[PDB]
Amino acid sequence: LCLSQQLRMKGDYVLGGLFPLGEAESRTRPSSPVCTRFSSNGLLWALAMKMAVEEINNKSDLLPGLRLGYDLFDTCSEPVVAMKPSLMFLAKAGSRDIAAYCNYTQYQPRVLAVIGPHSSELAMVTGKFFSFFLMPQVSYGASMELLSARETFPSFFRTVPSDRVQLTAAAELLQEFGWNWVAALGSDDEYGRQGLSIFSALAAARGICIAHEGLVPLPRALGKVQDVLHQVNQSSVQVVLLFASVHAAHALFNYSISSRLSPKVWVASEAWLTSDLVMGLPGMAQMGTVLGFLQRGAQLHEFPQYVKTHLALATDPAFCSALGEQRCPQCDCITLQNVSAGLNHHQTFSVYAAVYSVAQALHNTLQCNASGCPAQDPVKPWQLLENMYNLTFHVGGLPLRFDSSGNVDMEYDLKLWVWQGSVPRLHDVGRFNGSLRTERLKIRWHTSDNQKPVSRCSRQCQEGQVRRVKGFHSCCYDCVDCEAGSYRQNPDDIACTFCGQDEWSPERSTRCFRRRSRFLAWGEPAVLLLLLLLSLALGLVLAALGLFVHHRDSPLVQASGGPLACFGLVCLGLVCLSVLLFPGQPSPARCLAQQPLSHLPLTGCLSTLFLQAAEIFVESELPLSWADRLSGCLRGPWAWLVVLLAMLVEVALCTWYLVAFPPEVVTDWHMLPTEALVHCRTRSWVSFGLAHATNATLAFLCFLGTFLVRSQPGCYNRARGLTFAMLAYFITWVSFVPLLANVQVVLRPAVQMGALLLCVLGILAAFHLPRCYLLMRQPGLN
Amino acid sequence: DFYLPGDYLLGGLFSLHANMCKEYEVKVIGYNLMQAMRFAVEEINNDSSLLPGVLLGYEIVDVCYISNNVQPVLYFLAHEDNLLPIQEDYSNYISRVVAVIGPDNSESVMTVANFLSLFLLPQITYSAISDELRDKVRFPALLRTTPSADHHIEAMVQLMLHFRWNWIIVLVSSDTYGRDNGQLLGERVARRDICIAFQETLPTLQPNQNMTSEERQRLVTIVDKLQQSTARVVVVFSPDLTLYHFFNEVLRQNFTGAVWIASESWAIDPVLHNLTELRHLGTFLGITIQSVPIPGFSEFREWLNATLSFNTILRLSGERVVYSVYSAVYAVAHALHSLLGCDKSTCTKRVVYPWQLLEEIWKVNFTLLDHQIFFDPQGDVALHLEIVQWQWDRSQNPFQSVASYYPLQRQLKNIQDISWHTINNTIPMSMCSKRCQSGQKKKPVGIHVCCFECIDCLPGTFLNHTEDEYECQACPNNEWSYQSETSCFKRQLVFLEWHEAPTIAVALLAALGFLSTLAILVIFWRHFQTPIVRSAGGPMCFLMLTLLLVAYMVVPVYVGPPKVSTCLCRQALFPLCFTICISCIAVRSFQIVCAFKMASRFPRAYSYWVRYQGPYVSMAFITVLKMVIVVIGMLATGLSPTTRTDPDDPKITIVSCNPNYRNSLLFNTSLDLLLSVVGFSFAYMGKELPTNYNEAKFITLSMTFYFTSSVSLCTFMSAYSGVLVTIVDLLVTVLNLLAISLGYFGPKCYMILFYPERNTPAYFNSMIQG
Repeated sequence: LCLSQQLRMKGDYVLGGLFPLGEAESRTRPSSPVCTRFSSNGLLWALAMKMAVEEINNKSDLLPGLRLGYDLFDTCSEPVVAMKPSLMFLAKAGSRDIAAYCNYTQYQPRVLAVIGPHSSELAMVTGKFFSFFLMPQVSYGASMELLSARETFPSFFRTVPSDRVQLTAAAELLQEFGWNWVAALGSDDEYGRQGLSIFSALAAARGICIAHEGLVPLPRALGKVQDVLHQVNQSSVQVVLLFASVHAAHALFNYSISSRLSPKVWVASEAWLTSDLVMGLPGMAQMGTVLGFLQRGAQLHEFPQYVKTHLALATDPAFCSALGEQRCPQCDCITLQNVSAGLNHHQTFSVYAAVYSVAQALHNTLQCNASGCPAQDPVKPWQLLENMYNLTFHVGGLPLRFDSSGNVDMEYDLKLWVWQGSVPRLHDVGRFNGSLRTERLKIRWHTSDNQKPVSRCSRQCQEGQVRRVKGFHSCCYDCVDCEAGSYRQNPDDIACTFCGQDEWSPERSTRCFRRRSRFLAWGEPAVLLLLLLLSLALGLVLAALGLFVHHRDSPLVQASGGPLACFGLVCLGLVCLSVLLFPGQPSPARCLAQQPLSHLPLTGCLSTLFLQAAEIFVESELPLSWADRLSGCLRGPWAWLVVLLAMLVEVALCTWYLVAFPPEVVTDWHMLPTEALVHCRTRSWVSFGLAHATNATLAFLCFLGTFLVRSQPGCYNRARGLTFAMLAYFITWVSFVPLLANVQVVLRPAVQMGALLLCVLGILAAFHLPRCYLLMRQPGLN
Repeated sequence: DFYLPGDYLLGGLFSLHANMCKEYEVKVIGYNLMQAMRFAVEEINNDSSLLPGVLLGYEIVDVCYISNNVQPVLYFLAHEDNLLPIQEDYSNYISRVVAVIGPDNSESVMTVANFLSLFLLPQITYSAISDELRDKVRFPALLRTTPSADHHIEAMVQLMLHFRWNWIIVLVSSDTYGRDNGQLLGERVARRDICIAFQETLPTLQPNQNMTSEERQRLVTIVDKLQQSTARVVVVFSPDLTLYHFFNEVLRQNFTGAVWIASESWAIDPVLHNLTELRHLGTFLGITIQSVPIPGFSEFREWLNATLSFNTILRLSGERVVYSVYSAVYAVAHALHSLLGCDKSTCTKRVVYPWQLLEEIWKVNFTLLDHQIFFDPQGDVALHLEIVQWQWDRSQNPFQSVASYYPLQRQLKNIQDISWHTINNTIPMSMCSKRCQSGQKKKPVGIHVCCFECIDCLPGTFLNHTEDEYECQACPNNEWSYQSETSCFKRQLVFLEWHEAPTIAVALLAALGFLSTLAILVIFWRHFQTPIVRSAGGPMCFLMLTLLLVAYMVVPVYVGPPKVSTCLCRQALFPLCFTICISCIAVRSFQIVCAFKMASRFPRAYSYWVRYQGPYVSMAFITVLKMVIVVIGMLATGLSPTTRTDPDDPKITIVSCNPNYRNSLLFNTSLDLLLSVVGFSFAYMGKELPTNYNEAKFITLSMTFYFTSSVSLCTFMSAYSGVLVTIVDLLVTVLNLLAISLGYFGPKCYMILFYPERNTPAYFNSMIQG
């Protein structure tokens, strides 16, 4: 081939070029490194520029009568080797030296413009050097925001969109779909750092702000990658933005597939949204959705046939002879397969456009009209800079205009990954000219029910909650409502102090309010009914008192005892009247004057019944000799002697228990929510049993001595009533034991009340009532 | 002043004006640095042992910050007449100068290096710090005489460790400086157990300009975020000429209380220092480079308008960077002396290509003002740093040393005393969560590790700080613990003891009962002829008395440690006797009424039917049920002793035989109650109408004694009395048996030994018919 000999053609105005034609596989001397390995992309782009220049020369409307030329070169993606040809371009015409002056306007450059490099790293280096001389430089691949500044790069233009537009579109998509809680990751190159720097401000200015901002280490021949993902998984975010080159994304996804990570919506850049490496990773289908933005642009349609024809021509021995009439000495031995890999690359057009732009500018500065145009002194490089701003130049029937910053405007398309088998496919669901336009019914998400994934925060906690601030830049809040055991004292100072001891407060309470003393009151529905029964209880007891003291001398009452019967009868009424001391507001006196003043009369009366029972036992069982002696003894003051003995025992027992464990008033708070309970407290059955000892013993001693006596033949017996009366006492006090321990606490004072009222009622219906009934009918009986 | 001819020349790039190059405000820093360079050159000329004969010159040029960077380099690289040949091998290019003392700003340094790399022309910088400048692949001919930024970050972190601070805020400017420094600080902090509350970007601005409302809103929001968090240590990475507006905004509010960790950029600046109202915001600590007094320099410097204005300030400060230029110049001089091979008093002139000087510069080693000047493989000289506190009173200097930093050791040292702003000169406190008390575990809250909550553990669990502090391990074995107890106090069990009074009370009640039966046993035996003994059915009565002695002989199995050997008897032996004891009384009641009632009411078959199948077999069937129900009970349950927890206090526990549960206790008190009631009904039927030998009376009596004990036990057990279940059951067990010992035979003992009214054979023969 003779390709390498077609990199310099003459003309009235010559362009310069810088492409990565070759690659190179410790500096001790000042020598330029040598690159040998062949890269086809640089050759393809150089041939694209050659096509553009030939096409311009052929036409007649553009630069009619003038012939363009070019001078291509190699950069090796290394500043050291890319600086030398740059130093060459700005040199005295027809000379090999460069002159140092105080300013421009004293130079005679041997080129008119430069089609800059494909790399931002070299773009930054060469732009500063060029800007001193005001030599216009048009780049076809450099996409970095830092190059838009006009204070450091006055004479820089690019025909590829900057990285700001893609991030703005991503932010608008995030906002429209409603995603406030996100996580941002970027590579460890200048790429990722600049991307994060732009996106942080763009998001913070729209309501989105990030949960974590991290960098993914580059695969420079693994441990840190573990840490990065742990933080992401620890924030509960369903959306992740990845702004990284291809290698970092490949490493990250390989690691993620190796282990298990829950699927998430990944928002990509153009680096790895169309890379076969990532698409071909096994297991990639188990990570979730993949969206992105891809630019729209025409593609040259005659480039393949052009390169075929020119390669065939170079094969011609005759042409090489005429051609003679090395920047890249390694591209002379290549074949069609060495370049067929990328004859559809989407950047030849860019180079094409670049060249056209420069040409048009010249056409405008020379003031050329249709076919011929004025003769003047040659145009200087720094003159073109005035016509390049706001320049509408047509390429491939697509109008294009430069801006103040030197960028061009292009649209975008929203690409989504769809799986059909194991081969991903790219589908379009959106558009972005200046405002996003999205379609929502053509998306297939990764959730079970095909529903939009959700990632949101809260920016205002509702009144009644404590807010914990979360976020990298401290935007969002986590709202928590403390339970029903504390207040919300202040909006800040995140803590819910516990309520006061007297205070009650529910959940979500600004303050805890006071409570109410709780005790069975006198007007409670239960108390009235127990008091209504008291009226009947007193009523019937007195009537028996109205009878016994009336027929005192009758033979029937005489057998009962007469005066002895009354003393028991009156005593019963007193204990009945001792039923009112319990309810109401406790008082120290009524607490200590409740038990001992209630059971004392009972033992004062159960002696009366016992005297009768023992009387029946003397005759029914004992021998005659003892029967006569006891009959003449118990009939006398012995009856009152026993009563005094029982009274002395009861008081002594009560005094012992009184000192042993005197009941006291206690206040219970936590038993019920909104009422502090004050009530008199006892000690197990120790006090109960001690006070119950006497009447328990005397009642039993009555039962055994009169349960067995035979019924009188054809006449009322004096043993039946006592036997039936005593079993009434036993069941009442036996029956209420399970109750008093298995009822509501507040009603505990209200059950002790019943036991006496039910106890007394049975006695009046067992031993005294039968005498009253016969006495009422005594006049009619005889 | 900017020119001096000599055999060898040197370059210089300082920024005299920074705010054509002569159109901005003056900067005296450039002037005194240039004067330092000139003084170094003249001093090296004066001496007669460093370079004999060989003179030195200089060629200085302004740079005007990042405005002018290309022209000076082209100027330096030119043979003469401003012509620079272009070729492919510069091994024989004699450039105008021999070395360049590079510029101050990092970006200009990088720009100049990217040009000078082709010719390998040594360049020493003196004020640019950035880790990116340590890459010798990109920059093969760049050296530095000050440490990099990681050392600054290390000093900051060691300061934050010496005093306990683990909750800080970070503010950064919008440029490469702030972004890089903040990222580096975050990476460092992530590995040292320190937290960052949040981060923010200050809007980029300049003094003497008008700002928009949006930027004021941004500053207001930033200051509010500052005055809402609990962190009180703020680290600022930004350059001067931007912080005036921020500090004015913070002063407008009432934000007081913070430690402001500055950086090299504004750690020493007079214009911001002069703001008097700034005094009352907290302590101001900065990181700077140690100063080295240079003998015989003020005479050269003093001997222009701006220099006199701040001459007092240039006396107090300004001696922190001149040593860098001094050392760089002397390093170049020593490298040149070594390369030429000169001696104490002899020299030999020779062409010197710049690329040769680099090899000798890389290996210089000498002492200057008691400091060793040698270059590390990354192109650095290790000079000590300082931490400087800002002092306001004008008596002493405005920047006071508080500590020293040694790059070759990565350690803070010689920490002096600092005047804080707290009430009683205490160390300002900065922490997220308070330390936990004893025994409490950690409940995480949030994403930061250093924030947490204190949770108290419940009884039965202990917290081993030697192990996971986020969860307390459950106390295993018999050990027990309660709230806030890392150590347990293993518990205790009890059983019916000896000294306990209730046990003694049961002992006396049982003993007198046992003695009564034995006295009856001799009495019912030696009187085998009287009808009373024969009226009891015969030897059958004796079988009944004996089985009662065993029962009371089974009182002591209830006292002692509980185990299977004794738990078996308590379940099988004790209740076996009871059912038969009542049954013999029940079948006895069958004799009293039925034997003559049905023999007179159903004589058709009853007379002969019961003649052969006496009452003995009927009792046996009742027994046969007793074994069947018993064996079923043992199979349904187990013989393993049961353990329980005492509600009175955890330290006590209870062990007892399996039937201790009332449900199991009632297992055998069902047929026994049935046998009791049927016997009671029959006895009452023949209460007094028959007078066989006055046996119905007693049977009803002893039956009543049994019933009251049974009903009393159940009712009381419906309430429970702590550790009393064992004693109450024993008291009932001894009581119910006593109902038999002194309620069935005791009275019959009386008749035999007191009244012969029944012993006479004639009398009993009379009552038998009746």
